[PDB]
Amino acid sequence: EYYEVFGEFRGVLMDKRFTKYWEDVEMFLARPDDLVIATYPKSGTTWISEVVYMIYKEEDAIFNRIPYLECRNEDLINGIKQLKEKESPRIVKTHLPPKLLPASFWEKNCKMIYLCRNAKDVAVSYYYFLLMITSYPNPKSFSEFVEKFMQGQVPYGSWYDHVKAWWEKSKNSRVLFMFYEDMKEDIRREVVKLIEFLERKPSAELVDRIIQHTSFQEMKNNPSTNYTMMPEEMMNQKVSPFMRKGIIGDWKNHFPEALRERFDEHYKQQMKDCTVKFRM
Amino acid sequence: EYYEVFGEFRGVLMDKRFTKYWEDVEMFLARPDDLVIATYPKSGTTWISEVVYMIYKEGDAIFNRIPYLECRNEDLINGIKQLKEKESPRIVKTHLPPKLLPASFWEKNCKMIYLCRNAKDVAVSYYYFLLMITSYPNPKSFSEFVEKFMQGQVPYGSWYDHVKAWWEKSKNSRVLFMFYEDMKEDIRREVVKLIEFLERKPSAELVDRIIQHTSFQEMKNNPSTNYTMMPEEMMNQKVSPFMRKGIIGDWKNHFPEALRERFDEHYKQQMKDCTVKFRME
Ligand SMILES: Nc1ncnc2c1ncn2[C@@H]1O[C@H](COP(=O)(O)O)[C@@H](OP(=O)(O)O)[C@H]1O
Ligand SMILES: Nc1ncnc2c1ncn2[C@@H]1O[C@H](COP(=O)(O)O)[C@@H](OP(=O)(O)O)[C@H]1O
Ligand SMILES: C[C@]12CC[C@@H]3c4ccc(O)cc4CC[C@H]3[C@@H]1CC[C@@H]2O
Ligand SMILES: C[C@]12CC[C@@H]3c4ccc(O)cc4CC[C@H]3[C@@H]1CC[C@@H]2O
Repeated sequence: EYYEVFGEFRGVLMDKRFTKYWEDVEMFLARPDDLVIATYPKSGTTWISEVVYMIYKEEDAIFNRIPYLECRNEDLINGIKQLKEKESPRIVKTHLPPKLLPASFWEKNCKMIYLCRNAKDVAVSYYYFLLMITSYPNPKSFSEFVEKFMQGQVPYGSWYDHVKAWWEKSKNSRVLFMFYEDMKEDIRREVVKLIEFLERKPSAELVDRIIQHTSFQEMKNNPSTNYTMMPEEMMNQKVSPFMRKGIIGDWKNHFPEALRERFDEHYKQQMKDCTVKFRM
Repeated sequence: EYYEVFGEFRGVLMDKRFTKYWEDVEMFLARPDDLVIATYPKSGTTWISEVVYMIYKEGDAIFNRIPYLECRNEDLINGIKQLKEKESPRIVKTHLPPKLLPASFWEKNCKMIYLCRNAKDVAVSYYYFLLMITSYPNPKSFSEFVEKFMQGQVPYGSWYDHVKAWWEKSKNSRVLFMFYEDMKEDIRREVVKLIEFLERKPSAELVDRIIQHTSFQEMKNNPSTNYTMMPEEMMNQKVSPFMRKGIIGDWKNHFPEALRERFDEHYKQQMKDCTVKFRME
């Protein structure tokens, strides 16, 4: 059952396998040069993760090169253990809201990159992800999933609270805030911005290489990034592939008119006092 | 389909996920002090693995403490990688027949322990294991599974060829040959023998600690050894538990009379000239 798999932890709905040993995450020891990549699920984490890795490097699965902090499935999968054995400088992936991130990261003043995507398109991507994950109950319908999304009753909680809290943290010059739609409409600009934030020289050669290797077509056929290195028993891509469409606007093919009006109205009430600038 | 999952490799039927990157196994680098624990599937590997580990520690999931050499599932599970990162002295688990084991192990003259169990009881245990593994097609019936077993058309091939080849290897004083039924009927004797082979003192305190910790009842309740640390999506124990019965003679509850006669007759022709001494039961 849905609520046998997921349960509220400190006001955030979470996969119980990731909170059973919460102590390991809360007491995590950060290093001054650690870099944190944070996102709400299905906002382009894999895309920006590969861009940053390439920058660091001017085959092994991406989930091995950049460990997923809080991911845990008893003794078979353990992100914390992977990080303890990782040589510096480490790149750390996470989907946690600011109130749940290990305090050591703030204490040590580590650099961080937060990426977001428009809410309607995130909901479409998340719906298919639940179908893909074998141990996650399939929603009875897209609409039923959207009602849960609006209530923040999906893994990692409310998208609204997630974006608002990370936007506030981005007041800090060491926390970079970025958008999926900006990477889609002006990739060269976003890559140069990332190279500069990480204190490196943006050369035409480096910038072109990254733009070339990180296209959706490129990443969909790279076994290291398309998640085919992860067993079908856990993630069945026969049901739905990880690199699905990679576009802006798929909400137009899933949201009936009545539902869209209610969602957009709800969005307004939620994001009233937030200054974040999403692309038109 | 059965043969979409399994394929013959150098005359041995194998899970294709374990042979896709065979080069990683063939070129494996052994160390002089490595210890190899080899068995045909479902013969008591987990039981003897825990006994040996306890000996090393003189009184974390078992698949992490003692890596399964050839086990591989793309980038999620990789026994070779685990071993490269393991501090010595390493304990290595494997289900491979002698002709498929990495040659480096023979070149370095490493010590090894081989364990076997009577064929009829192994077939019963193996049948339930296929039901347990989610990605393995469930046999249509026990009899159909037995026909495949007699033909060597099950993962890791012919049980007959496996036992005969390892028995020949045991001529070497550094390769110990043992039986599941001997551990069941005379555990203290078998434990003292293992402590001595690994060059340690079989004190009364030590022997007694091992015997109590490795009973079927204890291990069935120990999350480290009962394979509950492995996701149900891969191994569903709701279908059949890993620590199933742990007895001698369950074949009597599965083999119809007609089938048993044919199996035993076939066994005779396969093992006619083998001097191996199985226990009377
Ligand atoms: N190089 C790339 N360019 C564009 N979209 C990409 C991409 N790599 C991944 N994506 C998209 O990012 C989403 C997955 O996000 P995450 O990595 O956070 O889980 C998917 O969205 P869609 O389901 O809409 O296709 C996927 O197709
Ligand atoms: N401490 C113990 N004592 C007796 N049998 C044990 C045991 N631990 C495991 N077993 C048995 O060993 C078999 C599993 O073997 P392996 O470890 O090689 O996969 C199972 O046989 P059954 O299915 O007949 O019960 C299991 O119950
Ligand atoms: C860890 C699992 C595989 C990886 C899955 C994943 C992988 C990547 C990601 O960004 C989010 C998630 C959420 C659910 C995870 C799954 C829960 C059960 C499964 O074993
Ligand atoms: C590696 C798997 C889990 C562990 C299983 C195992 C575990 C222990 C063992 O002695 C043999 C086997 C054979 C099949 C394996 C399975 C094949 C698919 C699954 O992911």
